[PDB]
Amino acid sequence: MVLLTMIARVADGLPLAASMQEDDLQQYQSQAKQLFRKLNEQSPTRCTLEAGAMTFHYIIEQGVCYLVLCEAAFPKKLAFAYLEDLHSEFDEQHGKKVPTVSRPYSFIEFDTFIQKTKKLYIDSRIMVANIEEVL
Amino acid sequence: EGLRVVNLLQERNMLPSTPLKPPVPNLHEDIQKLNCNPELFRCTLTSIPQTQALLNKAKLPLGLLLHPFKDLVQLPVVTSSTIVRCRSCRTYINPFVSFLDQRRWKCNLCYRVNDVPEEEPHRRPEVQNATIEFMAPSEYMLRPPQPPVYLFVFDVSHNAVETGYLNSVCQSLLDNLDLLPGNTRTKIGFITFDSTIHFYGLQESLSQPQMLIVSDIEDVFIPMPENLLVNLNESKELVQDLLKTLPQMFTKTLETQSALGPALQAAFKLMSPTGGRMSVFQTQLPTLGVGALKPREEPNHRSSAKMTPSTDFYKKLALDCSGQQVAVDLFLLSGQYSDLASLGCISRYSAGSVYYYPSYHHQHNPVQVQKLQKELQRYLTRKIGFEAVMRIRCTKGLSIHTFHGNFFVRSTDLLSLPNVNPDAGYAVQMSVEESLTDTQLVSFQSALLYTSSKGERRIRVHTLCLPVVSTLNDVFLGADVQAISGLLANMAVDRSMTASLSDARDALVNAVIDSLSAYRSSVPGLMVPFSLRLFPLFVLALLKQKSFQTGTNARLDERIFAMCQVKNQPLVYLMLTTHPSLYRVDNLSDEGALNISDRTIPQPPILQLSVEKLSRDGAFLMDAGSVLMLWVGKNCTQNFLSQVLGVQNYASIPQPMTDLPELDTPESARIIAFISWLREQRPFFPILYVIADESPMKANFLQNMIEDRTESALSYYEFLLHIQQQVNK
Amino acid sequence: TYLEFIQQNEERDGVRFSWNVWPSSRLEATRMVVPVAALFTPLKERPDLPPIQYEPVLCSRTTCRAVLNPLCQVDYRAKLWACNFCYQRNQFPPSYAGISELNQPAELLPQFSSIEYVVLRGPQMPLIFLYVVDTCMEDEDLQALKESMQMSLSLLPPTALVGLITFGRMVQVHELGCEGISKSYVFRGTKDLSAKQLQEMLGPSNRFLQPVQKIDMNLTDLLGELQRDPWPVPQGKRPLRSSGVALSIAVGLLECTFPNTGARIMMFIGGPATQGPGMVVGDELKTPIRSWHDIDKDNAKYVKKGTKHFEALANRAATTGHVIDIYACALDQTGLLEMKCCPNLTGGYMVMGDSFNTSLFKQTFQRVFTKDMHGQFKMGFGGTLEIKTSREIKISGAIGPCVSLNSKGPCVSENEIGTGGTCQWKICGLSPTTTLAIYFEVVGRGAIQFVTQYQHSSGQRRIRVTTIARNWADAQTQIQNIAASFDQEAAAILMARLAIYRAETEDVLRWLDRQLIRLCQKFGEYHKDDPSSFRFSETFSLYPQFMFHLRRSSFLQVFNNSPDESSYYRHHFMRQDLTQSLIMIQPILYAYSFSGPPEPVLLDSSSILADRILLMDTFFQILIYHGETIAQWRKSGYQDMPEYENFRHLLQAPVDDAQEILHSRFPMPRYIDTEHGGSQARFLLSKVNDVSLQVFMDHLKKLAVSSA
Ligand SMILES: [Zn+2]
Repeated sequence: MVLLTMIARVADGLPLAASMQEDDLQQYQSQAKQLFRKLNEQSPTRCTLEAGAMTFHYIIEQGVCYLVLCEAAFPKKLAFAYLEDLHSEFDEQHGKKVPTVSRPYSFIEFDTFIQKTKKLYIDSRIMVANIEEVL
Repeated sequence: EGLRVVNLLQERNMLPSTPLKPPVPNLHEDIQKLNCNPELFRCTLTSIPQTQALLNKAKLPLGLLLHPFKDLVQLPVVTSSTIVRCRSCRTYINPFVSFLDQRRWKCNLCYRVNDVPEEEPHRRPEVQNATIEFMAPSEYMLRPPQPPVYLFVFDVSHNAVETGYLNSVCQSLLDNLDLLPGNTRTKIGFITFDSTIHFYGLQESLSQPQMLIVSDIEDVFIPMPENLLVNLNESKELVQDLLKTLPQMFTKTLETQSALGPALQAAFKLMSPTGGRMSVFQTQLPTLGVGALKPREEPNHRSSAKMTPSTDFYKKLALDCSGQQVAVDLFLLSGQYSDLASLGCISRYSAGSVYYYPSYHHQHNPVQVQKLQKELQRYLTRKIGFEAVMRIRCTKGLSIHTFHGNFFVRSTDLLSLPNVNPDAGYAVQMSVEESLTDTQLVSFQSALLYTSSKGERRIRVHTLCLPVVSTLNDVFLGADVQAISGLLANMAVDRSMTASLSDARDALVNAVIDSLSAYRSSVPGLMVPFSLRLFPLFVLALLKQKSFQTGTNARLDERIFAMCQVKNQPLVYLMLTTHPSLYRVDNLSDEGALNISDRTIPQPPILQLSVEKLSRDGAFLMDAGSVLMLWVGKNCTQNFLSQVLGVQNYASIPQPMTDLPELDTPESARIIAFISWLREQRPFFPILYVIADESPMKANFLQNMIEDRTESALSYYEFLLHIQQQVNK
Repeated sequence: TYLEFIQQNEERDGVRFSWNVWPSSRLEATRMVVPVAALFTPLKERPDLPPIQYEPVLCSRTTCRAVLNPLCQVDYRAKLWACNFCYQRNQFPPSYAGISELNQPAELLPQFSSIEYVVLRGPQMPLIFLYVVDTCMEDEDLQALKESMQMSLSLLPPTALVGLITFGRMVQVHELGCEGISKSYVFRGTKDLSAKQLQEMLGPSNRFLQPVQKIDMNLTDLLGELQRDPWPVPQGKRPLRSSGVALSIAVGLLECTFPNTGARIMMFIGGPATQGPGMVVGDELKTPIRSWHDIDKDNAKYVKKGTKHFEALANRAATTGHVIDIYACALDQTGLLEMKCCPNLTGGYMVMGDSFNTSLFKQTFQRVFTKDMHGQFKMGFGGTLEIKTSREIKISGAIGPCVSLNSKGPCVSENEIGTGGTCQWKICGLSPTTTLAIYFEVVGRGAIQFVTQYQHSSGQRRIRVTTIARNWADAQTQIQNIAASFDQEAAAILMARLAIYRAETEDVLRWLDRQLIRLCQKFGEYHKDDPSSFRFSETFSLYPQFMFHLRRSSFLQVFNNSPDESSYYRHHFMRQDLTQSLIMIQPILYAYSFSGPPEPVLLDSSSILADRILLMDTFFQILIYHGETIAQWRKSGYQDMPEYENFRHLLQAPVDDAQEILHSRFPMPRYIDTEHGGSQARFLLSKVNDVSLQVFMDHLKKLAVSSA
């Protein structure tokens, strides 16, 4: 039940905003960028992928993909409620500038909202497939 | 100009009156106009020798000196959707490639022909500028762009509290909080330490900051998951309150031991997840915990050349910081020996830098107080790049074999730079692995990949092009005397740590001997080519500098810090330090640069560093790069005293005079303009002190008159006499 | 009247023996079914005895050194007295040179057989209160706890020293009043520390323990700003709570700052210890906390290793002379089974509720700080009990909140019971109800002297001295005089103390029955093999009933209770006087009806009438039961009608009587309003009624009239 959040433009897989904290990250960050590459206009718009002890969750809205990674025991109900919180905020703030940017991480400053929202879910107080297939 | 030959024994006045200009490579007109600015990138030999045999015969070192992140006036920023690189050696397309098929270009480093992508191709900005900055694509990042993270680590022991440094440092942080590089993602943190380690939590819900003490020195940890590194934008009020309270919390401290090692270990743990810049202020020998260092007895003028670290704790720790993109800057404000030879490793291998303020005291040392103030101003406001790497490429046949500067050399010669800062210099030594019989031009490309304080991956590229020559004379004609002196100094510093100070001083002398002897065996007095007429002078200046001087009373940490500057500083400020510029300033007038609008700046001639060039009748300004000393003669005119200094006689010149007044006299306007124009040539605001009288005991002014003999070192004339005896032995 | 004798001697001396006439031969001493033992209340309150301000006066035979007392033979002519314990003759000290017959010292009057001296020779040390607060709990619970601690801060004496320790994952020791910054020392709750280590890591008052009158404003603001443990709690996990290391740091702190002086370590926990030494349960929510059923099938891998850690702490504190209180409120079990030794060895309090946000806890916590007629706390610290006996009497041991000083002498018996092998005990904390059980052994007029030295809440050092004497049995009628002196209530509790102590330091019921049957044969009346002929005298007739309820009680039938509830009940029973102890064993039951005033009734199903209100006092619980008819009449609404102001008197008669005892009692009893068919009527039904008392008695009579 932990973290890895990434927001990417579905078309070319351009990264838009992300947030990661360690104290590995390299293997699952790669798998994430694989997903962004594969995803296109025919892909399921809400999905959950199984990576052994870990589990990817994503939704796709307005050509933008909101992806999260956590231990397989993290409540799938909450993983999607966390993505809706981000999408509504992100689409309200930059939804209309998304299709024009060309630099990677042109919205790093969305970092802040990601982590204040993230902490309201990693504190207790659709489709399913095996990620190895999709890749 | 000239391809003339000079007899150093009959000239003795070879130093010009105007600033030394770097040589111009012997290139075609259109190639040279595109070449890289020599302030950013320059070579010891502007004419590369064709073979290793020819380089060996000249007995001169081949190498580059670079200032890659220097502040620029104008920088072309290509944001191209694609970055054009060579398919073989990954060299960036650069102004010195060879377009042939107009849709195919030949690499000037690996000679492979490439395909120009559908994206007048020689009019593209990447081919018109030797210096350019690219936006890096997604593949050029291991992770999302890190935010700027600044962590300040303060010694608060009893000795530290006595120096009073905390008051000025917290005041500078207050004044410059809005000027710290970064956007809304910036994070800031604070740690103090004595026998224990003190974290500070900052929360808007709590009435005051909270000091969290870790006393288990052998097993440090982070006491709080959040609010130790806080968002500066959100928590500006809480940071400002803390900076006002910190200098007052430890007034009555009786802690006398400092656990620097454990404090840095906790500071590492705190910064490990993000990386960033770690500023460490330490005032004494570390004596408690891991990283403890033993006391040592300082040498005196009597001991001979009989340097290296006493432990590897700080080097290992610095290597771990490098892996996490953490750079450590060390501010040593010590009154006694502190074993900087071991403490400096924290900054050498983490791409930081060390700042030294010997015998700092808020009341007793006004000069060091103002020096730290001005250096902190630059430190906190200059641009900064995070989690950076540098690669240096040269044409096939040339091979870099030694790196100099603050970084970590990864495998395949990737230079790891946790932080890159615009005041850092580097050097590289190369050899000719394969004969350059094929080409007539060779190229050098440095490329700096870094994350800006705004969160954008950028690549800064510089490209330099030089010609290949095949005769001893052509090698000598292209020699850059200053860059040779810079590289030799970097080499002698390594020789000191690897062998001894004696060996380093010998290899420096032998560089002059072997070079001029080689020149002589290929043409009575001491005959040198025009381009090396200052070679023995600058080398003698090297040997009397605080890094290599012998029979002086220099303390251990002084010599170490002088070497750390050689390794880290750009070429220009090494030349200003080793051989300061000496002007007469009591009689300035109107041969100046009247060009800059309403200001007329005098341009007095540069004097050679001898007491024979002084005069008890006048006043003399010495530009030493980081500081400006104004020596007033005892018999100075009454016009200069009243109209410039604001004093009626020599005796009423205040003992520490921290600057000149600004009086309503034209003589005042001239010297203020001349001094103004000097510090505008640099970002590190140099302090002027006019106190160098003949009686304040602050006349180390004379330690810089490198041409005169002392009781333990030769004069410039003796030196030439010794070279000549060795040359035709 | 033997009853008037028993009653008056508890009022004056605060003691009650199982036998008031002692065996005068070796042949009767060995053959005593219930041992000669004393329920002794060293600090019992009474109608204002004058505190005597002088050094007590002692037997000069170095071995003896008893205190001058009414049993001593005096000679106001020769200025001499004769020690009644060793017959040594003593000269009167200079300040007594003027005593006369008409006027004689207080300690010689029989009225002052129990007497208190104040010793004023040195400067008095301040009291020390160390709050040890858990922060892993809900906001409503943590907020309520913070207000309770602030309220208690405004009752402490101005000179007392206070400290604050908070914990969760880590342990924070707060350095109070630093100004402009609040600081504390942080430790991993993952490893333990000694007092020496802790002393070096940290560096009359300290920086960590400061006088209230200087620190209180800062402490109130600190306690007001205390927040939840900042570490997040992942899904399906318990919070990491380092109770054992926090307690070992609180103990270690006081041990290296103020050893051998009165101090109160008050620990407030809102859940079990899930980390470090002293761990009680793992952090996986799916794994329940251990039950008695889990204990018996060896499915409790934390009990024994966790119990060992807190026993080490209890002895460390009790050796140093400090007191540990455990205030534990949570919806689940908290680890009282493993921590019980801390407030048991010391004289510390043990309070247990569902939440800190109830009237139950808030009122219980402030009774702790009840003051007397001078504004002074009803607590005492560093109590040292020393017992001196005639050469014919030996001490087997004590059972109660105390630790042995391991002092040897001729009074110590070889047959040791409870904390034995000593004539001196330490009691780090005592209140006016603290009751020890001292078990004796005979190896007219036997005498025993109780000497209790303790630090008063005012700082004064005090000595309380009780001297009693009981008749040696006349040899002509040894068993007849002895059987007339039996105190069945006192002996029931004294035997009950022996049984709980063997169960909590492991069949016990078999010992209880052999002794009951033996007591029937020696002192009952019967024809052999005729069960209907058995009768007890008025002196012994209630003892079988007290034994029937004790052997079915939750003190001995631990199942159907959580291990923490078993330790909580046993904690308060090993400390209580006789009156409250009997109520615990046998709840008292009152009936309320229109047909007469409130009357006591039997603890039997036959007292549950449909038109009657019962009020049952369980000590732990005050229960009000409305029978089926009264429940309907009250579900109907008759109470509001002005016609039925008699139905209001009836419905509020037990409520009024409850309020009175629902104040005096320190562990404020849980209050229960139920009726027929209600879910909480179960508490009445399990205490009421082998299967019953009638069957139990018949089996006892069959075994009494049969073989010895
Ligand atoms: Zn190439």
